[PDB]
Amino acid sequence: MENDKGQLVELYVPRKCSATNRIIKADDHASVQINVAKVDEEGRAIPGEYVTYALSGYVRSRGESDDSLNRLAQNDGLLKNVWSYSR
Amino acid sequence: MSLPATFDLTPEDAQLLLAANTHLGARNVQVHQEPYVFNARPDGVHVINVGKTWEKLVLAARIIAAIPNPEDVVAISSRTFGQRAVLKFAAHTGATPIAGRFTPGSFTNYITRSFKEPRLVIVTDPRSDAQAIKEASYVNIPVIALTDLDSPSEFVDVAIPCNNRGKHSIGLIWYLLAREVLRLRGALVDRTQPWSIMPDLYFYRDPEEVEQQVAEEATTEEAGEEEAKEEVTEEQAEATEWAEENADNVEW
Amino acid sequence: MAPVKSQESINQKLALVIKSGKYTLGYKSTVKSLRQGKSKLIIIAANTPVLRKSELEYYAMLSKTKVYYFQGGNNELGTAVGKLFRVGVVSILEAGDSDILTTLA
Amino acid sequence: IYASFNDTFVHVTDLSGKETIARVTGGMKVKADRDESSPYAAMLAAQDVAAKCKEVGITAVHVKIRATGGTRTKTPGPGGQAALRALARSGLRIGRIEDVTPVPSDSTRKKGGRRGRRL
Amino acid sequence: YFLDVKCPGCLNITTVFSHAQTAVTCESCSTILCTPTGGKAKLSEGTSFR
Amino acid sequence: ESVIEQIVKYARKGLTPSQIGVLLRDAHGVTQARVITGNKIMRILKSNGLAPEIPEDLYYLIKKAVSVRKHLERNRKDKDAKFRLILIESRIHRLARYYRTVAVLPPNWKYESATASALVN
RNA sequence: GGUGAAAUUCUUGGAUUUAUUGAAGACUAACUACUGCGAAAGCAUUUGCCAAGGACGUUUUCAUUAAUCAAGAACGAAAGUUAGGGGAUCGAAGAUGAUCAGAUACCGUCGUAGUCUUAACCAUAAACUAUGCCGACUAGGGAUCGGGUGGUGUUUUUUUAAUGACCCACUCGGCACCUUAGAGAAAUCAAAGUCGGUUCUGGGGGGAGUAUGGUCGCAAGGCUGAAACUUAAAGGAAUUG
Repeated sequence: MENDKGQLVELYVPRKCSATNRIIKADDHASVQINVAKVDEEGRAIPGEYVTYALSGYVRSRGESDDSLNRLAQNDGLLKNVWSYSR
Repeated sequence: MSLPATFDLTPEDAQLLLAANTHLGARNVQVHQEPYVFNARPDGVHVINVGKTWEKLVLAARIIAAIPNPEDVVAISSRTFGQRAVLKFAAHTGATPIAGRFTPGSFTNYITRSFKEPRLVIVTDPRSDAQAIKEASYVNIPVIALTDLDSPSEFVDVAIPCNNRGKHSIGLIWYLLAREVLRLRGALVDRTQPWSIMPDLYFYRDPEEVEQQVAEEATTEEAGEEEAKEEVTEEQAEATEWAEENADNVEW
Repeated sequence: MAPVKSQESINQKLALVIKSGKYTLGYKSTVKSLRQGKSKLIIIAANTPVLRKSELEYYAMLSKTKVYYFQGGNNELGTAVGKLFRVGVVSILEAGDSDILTTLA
Repeated sequence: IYASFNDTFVHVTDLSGKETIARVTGGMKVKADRDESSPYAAMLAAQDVAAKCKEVGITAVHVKIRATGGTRTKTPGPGGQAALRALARSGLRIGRIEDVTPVPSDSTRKKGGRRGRRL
Repeated sequence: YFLDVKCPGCLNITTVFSHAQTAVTCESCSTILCTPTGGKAKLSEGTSFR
Repeated sequence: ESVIEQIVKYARKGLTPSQIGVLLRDAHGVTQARVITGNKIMRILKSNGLAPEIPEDLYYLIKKAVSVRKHLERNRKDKDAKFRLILIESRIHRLARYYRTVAVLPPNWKYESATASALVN
């Protein structure tokens, strides 16, 4: 409720922002492509697993896409209600 | 008429246009061949220069043309693309070949072979044939071959660089040797038929180009005779009784 | 991402400036020089108590000007000055140079 | 209403096989294993029991309550596993989906074959 | 190598080197020219070899 | 030859001591100064200039080693688990000895300083 | 529960299997690859902080500055050891069970120091690449990673424009395989080749990496290091049974 509130954070924009951070660090590795994953706190969860031919942009549309419907609605519930969120 | 682009005339040194078409370019390469290269392209190529081939062709030809005083030559091509044109080229010269699957031990058990040892041996693809060159080398016989990029030159003494497969290449390059042998004899006649491989009374595949008597030769070889055979499936039947009736009679 | 990372490079730039600098060393004379109004920069090397550190801040505030609070007792600033200076109170005056004041400003 | 709700689990050990016919709620409706009957060991390890234990399940499950649609969920391979699916069709249950989903993984570990017990 | 470069903004001619260590300031204005970078110092001037 | 080519490219003696001279007095950096300009001009300097008088240089090598040492010394004081890093401290301090044997032989004051100049500067 | 088969064990006082939630809790599956990096030992959650090191490219400095080294000194798995915290599965010893002639055995259950952490010792391993380390030359071939010289356009982005990957070469350093022929007993290697700089060190095998004395270590033991004597062999590789 309140336990879910903080944990699913703040808007759609901070789920996206964090997806951006990960790819750039993730180049640690080999150069080559593979795993990119976003996890989260009180549920939760892995919202999505992704594929790449990276750089900066590809992931922002790819975020936009993997954030499509099933994950979108959840983020929507975050922005809106599922129970209690963010401010 | 030929296809593009890529580029030196000159004149004529007879042959050019046919060789230019498909005949050159092949797969994987060696450094011992790499000076004798034109370049690399995309497309599953590696192009050997015609110009560089030209110099070689004369020198290998010189060796053959210079010897006509009794010499035997041995041709060999155990490989399927190569095979039948080597029978065709071999009957014309009267030199001994092995068109089929390579019998062994030819060169230092000389008894299976022709009476006297070959002064030289000509080979399509030395690498596939490599065993055959290896026996020859111990015998101390010159090994001459139409070797492509695919093989190290190290085992063969006079190398004619050019594509091992896709018979248009074997067909002209061998033709140009024969023509040159024919030159130092009498004047030049018009080109001998495109040759070539593939038997007919059957579906065919292999090449030849500019066209004529492919049909004539193939029918003539097939025409020739009832042989000790390995065959196909109609006279084999007729044979399995001939042997079963005999097997019973007891006959020794 | 970053600027360029760097801030410790002020020591290296401090160290050249000290080579033929006009500077003032120690609290009593840095204070005479500060009373003079002469100083452009003071670098305060140690975790001075509030009472001592704030008097300097007050003076800085009266002035224009900068004040670098290094504050670490390690006193690597002591490398420039002479190693002996375990605690460091420095005013910087005309070096015969001085892009340095501008750079940290 | 288009009937269906009954979650089915297939619980795997190489040694033996058991079903719990659980719910969404997590309560166990009924359970079934070998040793309700007479034979013990590999007479356990057999696929043949794995078939029977499921039927011993199902039959109660249906007729009395009468839940029909059921999600088949399996855990890693034992010998019993293939037989453990196959009767469920001929169960007169309509398997909604079949999910193998084994159990967990992922680092953890130690020498003691901790890992092996799970697929 | 030797490289003649011309400041696009300044319109002045300068002689800069290919693939330099440091930032290139124009003497025409103290605006950048070719940049240092993440390795392979490049440019943002045009012209040819001197 | 090598020196002559750059002589045609640059501009000329006297001017080249003055251009270089400024950057060095500001704060060391023999390599840096040298990448500025007008490289074609700077290119000549080893080829023609003896090499200038300068503070630092022989000292730089030692200075940097000590700079690095102190930072690592905290990491050796904290947690003991440091098995790889420790050798590095042993490599660097020691790379300073290794340079210190030949560098001592031409000048005076390198001998006194160089011994002392581990764990001070 | 467990295996060949079983039993020990667990078990009606309600287990186990099953659902969810917490604390603890060790490790990082999937990823991880003929793969990358550290002087080596080793090191793998992502992520942040301080700081090192080899790459290249520069031609800036010493302009050959260098290169190895007994003694000295540093690090040095694991397991032991010791103080103190934590202690889940695991798990010697050890406890019952089965085996079986015998099991203190493999096999199964149970179980403690240990595994782990911070503090401090040990100085050894099949510390291995069985190849000490530094340098010169001497064959190619497939691509792997890092960067650099790029050619070229495309994916890919955005449309001045430049790239993460890529089509397609070249160079530099490591890698390893595939694979040379003069050498290698050989099997093999491309150096273990062609003949280097330098150090340590070798002794026919068993007695023996042992005795005794020294040094070190809390101790375990490690370093250093053989004789009487005994034997006509030990050994390597390749073959044929």
